[PDB]
Amino acid sequence: APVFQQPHYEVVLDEGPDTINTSLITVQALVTYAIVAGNIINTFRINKHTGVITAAKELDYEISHGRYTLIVTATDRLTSTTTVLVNVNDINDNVPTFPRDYEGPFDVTEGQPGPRVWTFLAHDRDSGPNGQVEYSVVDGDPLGEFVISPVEGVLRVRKDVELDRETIAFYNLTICARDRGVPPLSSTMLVGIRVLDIN
Ligand SMILES: [Ca+2]
Ligand SMILES: [Ca+2]
Ligand SMILES: [Ca+2]
Repeated sequence: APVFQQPHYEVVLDEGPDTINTSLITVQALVTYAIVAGNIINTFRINKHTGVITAAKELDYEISHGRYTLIVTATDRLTSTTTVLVNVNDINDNVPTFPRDYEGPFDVTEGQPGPRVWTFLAHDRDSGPNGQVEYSVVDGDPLGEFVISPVEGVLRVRKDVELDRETIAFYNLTICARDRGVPPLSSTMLVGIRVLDIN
């Protein structure tokens, strides 16, 4: 019955398109080699003779949550088993994404201080800082009457500010979502605000 040289095998790599068709690791027992489980969307290939595990597809932190766990067999017909942990580091490869490019119209009454508009949320598929999102208003607020809370994405008129329909009747605000990855990724959406008469 064949003896695996290591009790478990392990490697740590950055996810990304540079991983396609690279040799990750070679397992050895003392004889033919297979991956029998943990091979997510056929990411991996084993050389049946040489025992080298190659990435057929891009290593992806978002599919693996940072670790692929492969069950490998060695057979001559007696069989023995091990595990191959392919540990993956997260890179900033997902843009913070709003589900719609435009939402509107959101009604707001003139003549009242600090009314709420609505909450916007961009999703980021990355983890850690790479997945954390900061919100801002980057256009369409020429008098500085609005704020979006930078973590919670709540758009409101500033506390001690009242709108006035005759001054400005409609706003189209560009909202920016920026992640805390290096380099950072961002996207924008458009918010349509209609200002209502105090009747
Ligand atoms: Ca990825
Ligand atoms: Ca990532
Ligand atoms: Ca990101």
